[PDB]
Amino acid sequence: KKLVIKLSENPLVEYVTEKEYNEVPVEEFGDALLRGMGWEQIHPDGLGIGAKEEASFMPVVK
Amino acid sequence: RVKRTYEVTRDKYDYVFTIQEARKLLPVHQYKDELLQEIKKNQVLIIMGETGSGKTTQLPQYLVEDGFTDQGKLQIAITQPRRVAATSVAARVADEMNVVLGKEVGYQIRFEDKTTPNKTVLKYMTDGMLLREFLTDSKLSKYSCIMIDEAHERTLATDILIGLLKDILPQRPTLKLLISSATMNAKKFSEFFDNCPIFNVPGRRYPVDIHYTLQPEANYIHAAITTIFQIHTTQSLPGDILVFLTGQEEIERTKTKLEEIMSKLGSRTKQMIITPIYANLPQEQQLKIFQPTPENCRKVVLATNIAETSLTIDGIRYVIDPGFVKENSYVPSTGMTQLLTVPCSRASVDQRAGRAGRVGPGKCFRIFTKWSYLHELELMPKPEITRTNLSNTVLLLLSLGVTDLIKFPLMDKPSIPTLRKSLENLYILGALNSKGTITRLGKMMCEFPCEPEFAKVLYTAATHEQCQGVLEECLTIVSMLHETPSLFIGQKRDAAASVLSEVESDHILYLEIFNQWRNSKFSRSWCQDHKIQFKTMLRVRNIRNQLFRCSEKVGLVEKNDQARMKIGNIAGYINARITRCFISGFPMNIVQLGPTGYQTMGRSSGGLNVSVHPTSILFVNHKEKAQRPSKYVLYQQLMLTSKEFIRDCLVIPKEEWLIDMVPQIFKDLI
Ligand SMILES: Nc1ncnc2c1ncn2[C@@H]1O[C@H](COP(=O)(O)OP(=O)(O)O)[C@@H](O)[C@H]1O
Ligand SMILES: [Mg+2]
Repeated sequence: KKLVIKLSENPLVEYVTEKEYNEVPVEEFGDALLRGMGWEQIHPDGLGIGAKEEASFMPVVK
Repeated sequence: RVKRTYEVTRDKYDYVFTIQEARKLLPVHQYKDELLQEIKKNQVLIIMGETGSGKTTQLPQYLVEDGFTDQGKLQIAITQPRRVAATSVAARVADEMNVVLGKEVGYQIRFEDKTTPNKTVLKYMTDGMLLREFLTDSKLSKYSCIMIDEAHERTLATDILIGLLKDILPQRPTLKLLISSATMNAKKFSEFFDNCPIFNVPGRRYPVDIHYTLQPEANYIHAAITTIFQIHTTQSLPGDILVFLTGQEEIERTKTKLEEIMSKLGSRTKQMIITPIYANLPQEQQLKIFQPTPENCRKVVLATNIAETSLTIDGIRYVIDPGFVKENSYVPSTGMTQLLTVPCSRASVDQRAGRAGRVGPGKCFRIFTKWSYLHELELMPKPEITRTNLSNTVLLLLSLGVTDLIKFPLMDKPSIPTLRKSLENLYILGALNSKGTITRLGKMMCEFPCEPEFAKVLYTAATHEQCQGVLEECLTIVSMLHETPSLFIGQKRDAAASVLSEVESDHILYLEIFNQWRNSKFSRSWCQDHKIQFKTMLRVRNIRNQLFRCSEKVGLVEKNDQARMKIGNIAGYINARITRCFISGFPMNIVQLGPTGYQTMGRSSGGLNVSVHPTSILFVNHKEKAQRPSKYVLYQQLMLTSKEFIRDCLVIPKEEWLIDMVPQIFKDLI
């Protein structure tokens, strides 16, 4: 029911297969590899720390 | 001491209607005899010092003068997390060694290496680059000594370098590796290397007065600009200001605002020298930040976290600290990485305050209250291996023969949900077989100096039967995506309207800019007329030249040429084939249009209600043109500032292109 894949602890493979994705699904692949191994916020624009249209910031007075 | 608490606008402002002698003053020079004896006794050594002690510059020079390089036969590798810190400090050591750069002292970053084979003695590298050196040479046999610098930063590439070098130390008895970091608790490093001795360099530092706001600030950027002026007008020279900003986008907005006010002040206010420091800073700008400031002038340095630990600017007397770090966060359950800016920990803010205390007693200004420092800030930083995609890491470890991958010794182990999603990503990309062995595609992806998702796009364009023959267009677009923030002067829509009247997506626009620049014989005059930075496009041409050499060694160029003869591409068919290549390379970054808005397709990801970023041309078309929004959008970057934003947006008009290119995901989703 739950398959196990052991890695080759050490001829080419061009594409994977159009069928190995059906024999081994994507979500089942990551679970099967781990069993062989053994195992089985928002910050607005420039807002300060701790606080909760442009009006150009000129702190300069005539 | 309690007077430290200050108020912004303190009161607006008026406008009328031998290099060898300096090396001996460094603190590491007095400990030079004791330290070189300790390196000869012990194979591994942790060297602790204050930032600016001289350990990055003088320690490689001390090893060469002692004779560790062995007449130039053996090279010395120095490891940097930052790219700017690799290039700029190598320029300093070349000046001190009196050699020209790239001949006896060189650097190596991913797209440019200034290194000659026989003559180069000590080389400064990015931490990612020494990982790639394992694929060619597993023992690192050419190096006599390796120095992992800035190890307290705890980046991802540093952590695997500590893990990989741990295995090789029984194999090589003549390799000595030095860990150098700031004065942080190195007991964790010493436990990993089997009770390694730690050397501490005492640092001469002066006390810093640390200032806090009364209340939290609505805009820290406006508070930081005002703090520069109250230092500039009411204090006495010489004192240089160091400002810590999050990213290069906020630095350039701050710099043009700060230049705008100094033009209004004019003759009355003293001359301000504004030098930016950020991640993709050009090489000619990096010399500007280390120049000694003239008399009657104040230097105001606008920097990211590079100035915190990696490099020191001489003469800093004032530090302004907002307290944010922009970082990449990866969540394993949702399966995506975001660029988000967070409040940084207590240890990093204390590291930023120490920069004012180098040359004399200094002042540190913090835009956050003391109550938002005792309780609202974490105590230490979380390492990068806790939040990273790890798809590139696992593919590199399987190439080197790390089969077990959970008994591989690391200082901090990666989590099982992160490691599972990393294995599933390589299986989707086709880099990993269903039997689990690395395939011919996965060995190919390690060859390129890019992420494995970009190597899939270049493989698909040369090989895949629906997409075959658009490798030359894909090498252009991938090269443009590395240099995207530095492309445009001014707003992007003004430069986009000049090069081509109607563009659908960002990827096609980046193709059209480089082609018209190539048709103009790479003219500098073309870029000023069309408002693209010319210095950026010279780097993009450098990236394309490096990727084209790697495509020839794989054999994609020869398969491209046979394909281009057979197909006979028409310009309507080319943009369809470019779209399908990026679907196969980035299948997780697809967004479906919904009733509320754009929404992530992944069933683990769910509905996030992502919006299009305003810099993208897809936002420009929806505001101005009457075109309906596309149902499927592919993005390169995800960013969180008050809502999630996507940059570098591609348009997918057809639903079946998702199913045809990557059926293993989108058969269930569609
Ligand atoms: N590119 C450069 N140009 C000029 N001076 C530099 C450069 N890089 C470093 N320095 C100087 O050399 C000294 C050594 O600094 P460094 O070794 O980088 O600090 P650390 O000991 O924290 O690694 C510093 O005082 C710095 O001012
Ligand atoms: Mg250093």
